[PDB]
Amino acid sequence: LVPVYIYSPEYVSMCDSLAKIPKRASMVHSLIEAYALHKQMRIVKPKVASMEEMATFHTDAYLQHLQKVSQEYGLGYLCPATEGIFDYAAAIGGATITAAQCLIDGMCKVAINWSGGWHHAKKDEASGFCYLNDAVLGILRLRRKFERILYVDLDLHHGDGVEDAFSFTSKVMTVSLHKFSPGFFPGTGDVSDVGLGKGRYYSVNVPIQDGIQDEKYYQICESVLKEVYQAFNPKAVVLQLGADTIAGDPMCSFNMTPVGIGKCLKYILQWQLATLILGGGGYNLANTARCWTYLTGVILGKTLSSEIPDHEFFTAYGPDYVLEITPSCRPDRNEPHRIQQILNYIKGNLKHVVI
Ligand SMILES: CN(C)c1ccc(C(=O)NCCCCCCC(=O)NO)cc1
Ligand SMILES: [K+]
Ligand SMILES: [K+]
Ligand SMILES: [Mn+2]
Repeated sequence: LVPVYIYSPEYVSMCDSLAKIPKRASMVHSLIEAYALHKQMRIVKPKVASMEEMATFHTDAYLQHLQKVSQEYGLGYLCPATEGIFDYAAAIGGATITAAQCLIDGMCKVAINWSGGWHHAKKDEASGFCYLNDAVLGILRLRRKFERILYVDLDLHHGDGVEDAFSFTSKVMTVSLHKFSPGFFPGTGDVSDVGLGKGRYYSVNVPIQDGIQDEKYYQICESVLKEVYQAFNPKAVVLQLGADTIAGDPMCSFNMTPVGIGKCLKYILQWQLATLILGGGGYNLANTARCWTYLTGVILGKTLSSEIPDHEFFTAYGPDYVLEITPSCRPDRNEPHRIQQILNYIKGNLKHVVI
């Protein structure tokens, strides 16, 4: 059946308020609409997460504080307590939950929430602009139906909050590809990070250096997810597709285009598992929309016109007004020997995973 697209006017207005990515949610949706892709999906209005829904992961003390400061726990430079942040958080939490529920009822095989992917938040602390971990909330919901969940995080940053939540269990494997460099947030996720306790070997991390491009990135991601699929035999997938890897992002780290990320998405989609799709970082707002629109076409098996259609944010796509993103000339700092070393470490780790 058709992919579920989580959307409502009210939800977009709320997400548009997020101080770090103002109007991004509108840019993404309206570009998707301009390409007419919403006509090929099923539109589902997200529900707002309740206190008890949020507490399936977050502590009651954290949530009540979140609510309080919202009225007027890690809430500093990166997570300042501004007005209404509790409600924005509940909205995005509720949207990802709703996408998880759609997948449970076999309503669809793919459900999309581009405004989710808040991977840094911990049970009792905001972190890295994330005030609530919607991905954790969605994974926990999927656990009602699906015995083993694979979480793949292709954001520029290590998916630490989701990894930490599931660090001690073998029911959820987390796989993050990310920049790993001294001084680079959040600082965790070296290849030696494999989880803890009964969850040992059920976290995978691929530390990557600046300048990686589509070919090498896909080679890495394919080699890893092939071994992971073979060992772990997931029954459902949650996929975080933060677009702060894309050439032209203020993070100025990776040198990806949406085509490379699309090949990673295609590879996952061929498994034909229930797959919950999330956004994440993405700070060149027009490139982020270009990326997730392209990825939405990949999901629908549609090839999109190169020319950006006229729509509300048309002027954001000047001077060239095309959907494709050109790589920068920044050096690729990934030595082939080091990448091979990393992949061999992971190959080894995954031999312990036996279902
Ligand atoms: C000089 N100075 C005072 C500072 C230096 C570095 C940071 C920083 O990197 N902070 C981390 C920003 C959060 C990054 C995570 C966002 C994301 O895209 N996650 O996926 C801040 C201030
Ligand atoms: K990541
Ligand atoms: K785990
Ligand atoms: Mn990021």
